[PDB]
Amino acid sequence: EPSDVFIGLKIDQITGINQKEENFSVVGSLRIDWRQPLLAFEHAPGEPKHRTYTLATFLKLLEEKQIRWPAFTYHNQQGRMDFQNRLISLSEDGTVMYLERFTSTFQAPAFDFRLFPFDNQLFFIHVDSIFPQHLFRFQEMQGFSGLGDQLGEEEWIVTEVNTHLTTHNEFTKGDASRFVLEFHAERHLNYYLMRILIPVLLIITVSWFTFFLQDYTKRIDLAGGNLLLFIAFNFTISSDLPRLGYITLMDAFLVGTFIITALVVLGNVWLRRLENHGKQALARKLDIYAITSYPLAYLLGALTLWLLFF
Amino acid sequence: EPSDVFIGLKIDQITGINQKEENFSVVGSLRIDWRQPLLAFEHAPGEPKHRTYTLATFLKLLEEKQIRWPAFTYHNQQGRMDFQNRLISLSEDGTVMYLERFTSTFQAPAFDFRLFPFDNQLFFIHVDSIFPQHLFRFQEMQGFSGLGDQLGEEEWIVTEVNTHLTTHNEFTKGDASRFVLEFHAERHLNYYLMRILIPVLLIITVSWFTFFLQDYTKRIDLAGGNLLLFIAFNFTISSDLPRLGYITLMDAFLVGTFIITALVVLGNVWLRRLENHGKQALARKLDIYAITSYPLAYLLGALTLWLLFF
Amino acid sequence: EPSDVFIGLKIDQITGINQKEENFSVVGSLRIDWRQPLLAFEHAPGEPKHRTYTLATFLKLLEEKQIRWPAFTYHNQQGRMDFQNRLISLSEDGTVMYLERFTSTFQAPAFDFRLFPFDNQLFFIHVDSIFPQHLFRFQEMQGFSGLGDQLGEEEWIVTEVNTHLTTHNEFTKGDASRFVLEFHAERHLNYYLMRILIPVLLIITVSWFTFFLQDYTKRIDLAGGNLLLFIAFNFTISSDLPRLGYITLMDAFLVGTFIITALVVLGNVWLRRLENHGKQALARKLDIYAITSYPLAYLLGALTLWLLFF
Amino acid sequence: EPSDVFIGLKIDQITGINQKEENFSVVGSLRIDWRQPLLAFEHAPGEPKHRTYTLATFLKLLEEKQIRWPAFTYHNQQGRMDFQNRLISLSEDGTVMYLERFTSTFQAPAFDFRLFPFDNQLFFIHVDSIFPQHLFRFQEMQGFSGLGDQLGEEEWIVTEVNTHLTTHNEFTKGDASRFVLEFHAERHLNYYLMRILIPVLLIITVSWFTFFLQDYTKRIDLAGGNLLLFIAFNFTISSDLPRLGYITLMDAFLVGTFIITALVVLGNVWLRRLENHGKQALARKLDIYAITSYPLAYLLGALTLWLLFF
Amino acid sequence: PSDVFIGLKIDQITGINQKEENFSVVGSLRIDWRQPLLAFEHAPGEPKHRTYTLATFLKLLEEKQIRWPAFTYHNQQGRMDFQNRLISLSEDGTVMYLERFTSTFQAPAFDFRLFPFDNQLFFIHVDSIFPQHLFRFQEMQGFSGLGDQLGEEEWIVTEVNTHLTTHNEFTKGDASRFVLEFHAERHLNYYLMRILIPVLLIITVSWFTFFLQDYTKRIDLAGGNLLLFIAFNFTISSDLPRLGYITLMDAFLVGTFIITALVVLGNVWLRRLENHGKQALARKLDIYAITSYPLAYLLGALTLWLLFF
Ligand SMILES: CCCCCCCCCO[C@@H]1O[C@H](CO)[C@@H](O)[C@H](O)[C@H]1O
Ligand SMILES: CCCCCCCCCO[C@@H]1O[C@H](CO)[C@@H](O)[C@H](O)[C@H]1O
Ligand SMILES: CCCCCCCCCO[C@@H]1O[C@H](CO)[C@@H](O)[C@H](O)[C@H]1O
Ligand SMILES: CCCCCCCCCO[C@@H]1O[C@H](CO)[C@@H](O)[C@H](O)[C@H]1O
Ligand SMILES: CCCCCCCCCO[C@@H]1O[C@H](CO)[C@@H](O)[C@H](O)[C@H]1O
Ligand SMILES: [Ba+2]
Ligand SMILES: [Zn+2]
Repeated sequence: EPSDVFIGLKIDQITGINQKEENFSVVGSLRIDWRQPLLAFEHAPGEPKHRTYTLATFLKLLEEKQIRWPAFTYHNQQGRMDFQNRLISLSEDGTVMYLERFTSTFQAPAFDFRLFPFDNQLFFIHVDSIFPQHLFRFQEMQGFSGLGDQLGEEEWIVTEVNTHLTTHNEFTKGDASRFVLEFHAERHLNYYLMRILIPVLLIITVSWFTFFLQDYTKRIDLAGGNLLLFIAFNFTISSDLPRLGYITLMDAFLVGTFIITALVVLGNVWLRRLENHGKQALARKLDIYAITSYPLAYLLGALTLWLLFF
Repeated sequence: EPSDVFIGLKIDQITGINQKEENFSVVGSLRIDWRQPLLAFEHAPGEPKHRTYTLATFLKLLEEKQIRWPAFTYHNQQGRMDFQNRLISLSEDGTVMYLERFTSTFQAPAFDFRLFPFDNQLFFIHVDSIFPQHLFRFQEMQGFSGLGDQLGEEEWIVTEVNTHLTTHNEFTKGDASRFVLEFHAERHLNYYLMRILIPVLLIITVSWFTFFLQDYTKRIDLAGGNLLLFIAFNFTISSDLPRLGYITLMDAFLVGTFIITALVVLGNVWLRRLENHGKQALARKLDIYAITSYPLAYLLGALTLWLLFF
Repeated sequence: EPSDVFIGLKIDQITGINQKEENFSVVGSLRIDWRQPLLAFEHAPGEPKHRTYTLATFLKLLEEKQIRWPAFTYHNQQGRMDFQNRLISLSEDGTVMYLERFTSTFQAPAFDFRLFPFDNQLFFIHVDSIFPQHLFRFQEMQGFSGLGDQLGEEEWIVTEVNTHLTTHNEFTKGDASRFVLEFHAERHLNYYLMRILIPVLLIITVSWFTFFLQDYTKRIDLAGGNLLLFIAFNFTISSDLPRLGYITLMDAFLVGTFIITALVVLGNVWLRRLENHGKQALARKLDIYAITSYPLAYLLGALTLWLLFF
Repeated sequence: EPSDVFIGLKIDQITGINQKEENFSVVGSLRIDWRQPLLAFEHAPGEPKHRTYTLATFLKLLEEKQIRWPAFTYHNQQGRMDFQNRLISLSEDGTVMYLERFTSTFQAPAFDFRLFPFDNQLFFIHVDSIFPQHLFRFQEMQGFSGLGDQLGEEEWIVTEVNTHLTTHNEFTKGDASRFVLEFHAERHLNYYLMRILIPVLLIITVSWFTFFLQDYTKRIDLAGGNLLLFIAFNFTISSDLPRLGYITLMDAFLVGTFIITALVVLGNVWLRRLENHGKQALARKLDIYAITSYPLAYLLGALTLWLLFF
Repeated sequence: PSDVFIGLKIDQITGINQKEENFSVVGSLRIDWRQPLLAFEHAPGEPKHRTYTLATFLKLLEEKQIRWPAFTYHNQQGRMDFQNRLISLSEDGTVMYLERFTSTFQAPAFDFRLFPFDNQLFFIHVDSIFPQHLFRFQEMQGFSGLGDQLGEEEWIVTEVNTHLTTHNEFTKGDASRFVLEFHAERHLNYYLMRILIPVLLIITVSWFTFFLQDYTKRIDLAGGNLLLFIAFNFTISSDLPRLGYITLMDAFLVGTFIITALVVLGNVWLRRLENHGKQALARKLDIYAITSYPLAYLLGALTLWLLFF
């Protein structure tokens, strides 16, 4: 028969979410409760009912007693797992109580940037049993798992936390236990608002003010430089994300500003071409269309993305 | 009955405060005094009264003697704790004297940037007992804890240091001991003064000098470029802080310079529109308002933030 | 006679491909099946048929029993290999079942950037036996090796995976076993399209629009600044790659835009020289060649690279 | 009575001096000579007179023999100390000869940037005895300590090296031994000359050449842009240093160039105001003061800092 | 003294960091050392070669009261990440040791005076802690050198050498030192494509505009060119340490500053002539201004080439 292994995982801290590398880093406590009757002991009156062991004088004790421990792996772990505590408390009964306090980076392969910066992402930790379900079965330790109240994350906001059990077939033919701690998080848009939206809108709005000067060459010079600024913002955005094979909402927004700016250059080239061919009165009458085209083009673009993405 | 565990923590160095990641790094010495009568030993005349042990031939000795040690965790620790010394001195009495010399990063979740750069922050180290208060009780080792006199921090300045004891319920149902070393620090404004305030004020002041040239087009070109400079300073500031979900005093200050610059472009567009419509004498008379508006707008903005934040 | 050592390697994650350092990083599981009759054991009825050991109480057991283990090296490994699990399961038969779960960077010396960004690269992991083929022979463990289905890589896309066995002569005179896990990957061009192709083409296209203004000095100023922008893009590209001794397709493309821009400056200098020497009507008639030269030069350049590289 | 512990420290390499973090990194060899009569041994003819031990089979031997070793700490150490060698040679007499070869970062709290880049700094390594002077007394091992002849540092130049012994009271009530290896280093100014002084002087000198063009508007545009360049150099300098609470010689120099540039804008605004009010002949006569003011202002500024700092 | 056979092979050059003057390699260290005291008797059927993990082998040496040839990688920096540390002990007492590692090593031989046309010396120093009366290092033949898949793209190894010398680090008397040395030169393609071609383009296309005959436009052009060169000056400085000496590249950039400064100065003079009603004079002299520019840069190029070669 298989022995129940009680898994508990609690994330105390979110040391950071690195979206360029699609991983996240946490400070967490792993807790296991496992009754092995073979590990039970007799104690004399006055002698302790609970034996405290350092993993691995405990592992050395299991090898001596020829006992198999529920060897597990953090399936989505990355790099070094820095440990704080690896402590065992063994009761008279044979109940092993294990605590693993660590700092570690975990793969975040659920990353979908299609609606960035208005995106919601799934983050998880996979705890897998190396041995199959006929030997060990993972159970949910109640009263433990979840996320703490001082995570330290400022950009992200955790919407919900879940825990569940599933099978995996990594090293075995037969099903093996897998404990899952999942959490969903959405973004605080303040950074994007203050650094990208407000500046891009300002550049567009104050550039439109200069249309009231009625100098077509000055408009052309202005839209030309604006195009370079947007190319620069394009690089600012691209630095936050991986080199994706798909278009983001932000990417569409920037390509949109390129297209409109390109057309602003094209249109004011036409009006100045009229002035150059002795048709200044015509260009001055059409100028109302040039002045009102600019806000309509950006308002048409904004409605196009909002439709294409929502 | 529970055994008193005497906790002492001393920060020798502040290797740095990383406000983007909301953590801090220290070189510290942890000192513990714990009397365990079971660890007492008899010595022969001439033989040593104090046994010196490396943790973990000492831990190996505790496991042998079936003794439980006051297992603790640095609750707000992050990543690897690099140790320099982990030494035990055991007296005939059974008094364990432990010294833990380490370098470590700790979570700084008390970070409030709302008044940045005029902010004061709380930094702490949490030392928690894994075992509850019925087994072990943390006591304040007197004559030890605090901060050193060569911390090596140049930007921050420590205003006060405190030590206190409280309960926690991390791994247990019942209350467990927690030692706290807390310190408050404020910022040296010289960097912000020299690199952000003086340059932003200079750009504004020398830009106003050119109003005395009486060229409205030149003013428009100047305010336009100034707006781009402020957008660049906006990115310079944002690089120092996390991607916060809230507005800082600095953020308000930069948004303020955007608004005024936007209006300077708008106003000088109007004056130049008057000149273009054969009303140069009118624009020249109103020019006194345009020239005196600029300093009043920035002085009105400065009083608005100072009221909105103080 | 030689003993068959069954090698299995599975890449769970591609933590990243760093093309500037020509290496890649993976999370992988190494699996070995090796029957050593000398390690066989007798067990009593009811006692376990499978002994579970931590490498290296298992290594300590081999040294005791004076047995030589199939010592191996990851030949193309770089830096620290962070281990998650190093576990042995020893059957009554003497069948050692070893699992090595690790995170590691590996040298990528197969990097050929000549057709970048339209390049396809070879990535491999070399597992070598330290002892020669007369002692140990590597065999392909079936049902294991390959790449997982949640690699987490966004820019690269794996085209095919292969496993094979070959000889090496690293530390021995005679041939020694080598297990090879190879994979080919091509690039998602979306990043290059959105950040380099679209911006470079936009700068060129909107710059051509201004030719319709018929101001030769303005064209010269525009081409001059465009040349500086391309020099800046040249640095943006160079930051992605190592300091190669050869020319890439991208390098040819940028040098191409330099040459054409240099000639645009040269040509419009000539047309403006005609206007300056009272030959404005001649320069205006030739202007059709100057306006249609620009698109033909870039279209001629594009066909030259496409021929020179394909 | 107390036992003499002979301390020797030799820095082989300066892997770098990081002035932003106020620390330095070295590759060093620590050498200790300590006679413990209790460790003396009898050897049979033919058997070795010197026993070679790995620290810590040697430490395991001390714990067995119930002997206390002169436990020490590198007081100003930071982070991980990567060890190369930790070897003991024990003579028949009981003379322990210890060698500790390591790479480590050390706190540099003596950093005074007030005269940067013409500054001279103190760098030290503190080796402290954990046990007081009644048990162990540190002595200077002669013929060892100092700095090597291939340190590998290119910017800094070591002026002098010193070694001395003092007391500390870190973990004890009574005085405890402290070994000090101190060195003074000054900076090679070539980087600052080539990248900051020559460029800033060039910008100022070639900008003055254009005064001979007699275009006041062109001067205003030039001084305005020069001010932006100095603001950029201001950021270039600030990146090298910590966010100090005090003004450096460099900071004064940059603030100086801001003030003069601000005044150049102010003065040429006045001359152009004269020209605009039909007083061109007056502005042309005064122009000699404007042309000779510029070099006098920068020469007056240079004498002010040189007095204020020397 | 007992002969200790040292062999060192660099499999990979993980990188050369010229700003920190160090280099990083993946290497295999191989030692052959006969200690008769370690010899063993084996029964028929029992193994003739005992395989040990360093340090059950070191634990065996301490037991047998034997001194091992303790060594240090003298020019090593930071952590040496090990892959393999394996011993094979023959019946004879021949210890066969293999040390597979990744490590950074100090490169103190760095001479940037002719950068980017420089050739540098890189080495690894393996020192015996014990003197030559106890242990003597010998060259293990058939092993040492550099591999054929080093993975370095900018540098090209010109030659590899191995030799033995003495050191006096921890002892009064001479102690053995094994040296693996290699010389490497640079692939100039990066400098050509990113620094030479752009700087020459800026200079050449800027000269084209002289044919416009607008002295103010030339002044504005040379002024901005000076700022571009100041920016390239920072681009170059980022690759190297904060040296106390001038490089060929530094001289080249200072050269472009001087010529650009003079271009501003000269066209200020020509425009001063035009402003003082002497346009026909400035137009005749303009041939000297137009032909001065290429001569100044060609004179500068010959000055550096002489001063450095
Ligand atoms: C740029 C946003 C602010 C617009 C307000 C109008 C005043 C002019 C601001 O300077 C402009 O900056 C562009 C970007 O570099 C240049 O291309 C352009 O020639 C220049 O006139
Ligand atoms: C900019 C602060 C200094 C102001 C002093 C007046 C002289 C002109 C300085 O150059 C100006 O720089 C702006 C920013 O890029 C450009 O938009 C603008 O067109 C340009 O004239
Ligand atoms: C630059 C791509 C957009 C071209 C559209 C035409 C309008 C002008 C845009 O500003 C231009 O930017 C160049 C780059 O800095 C300068 O050299 C040039 O003098 C300036 O006029
Ligand atoms: C700038 C140092 C070189 C001065 C030599 C005179 C020629 C003009 C160089 O270009 C100038 O660059 C400034 C900085 O951006 C701009 O503000 C200014 O309007 C522009 O004319
Ligand atoms: C700059 C190399 C290309 C030269 C070709 C001539 C066309 C003009 C290119 O723009 C120029 O860029 C300089 C650098 O910022 C400015 O100083 C200058 O005023 C501006 O006109
Ligand atoms: Ba401009
Ligand atoms: Zn006593």
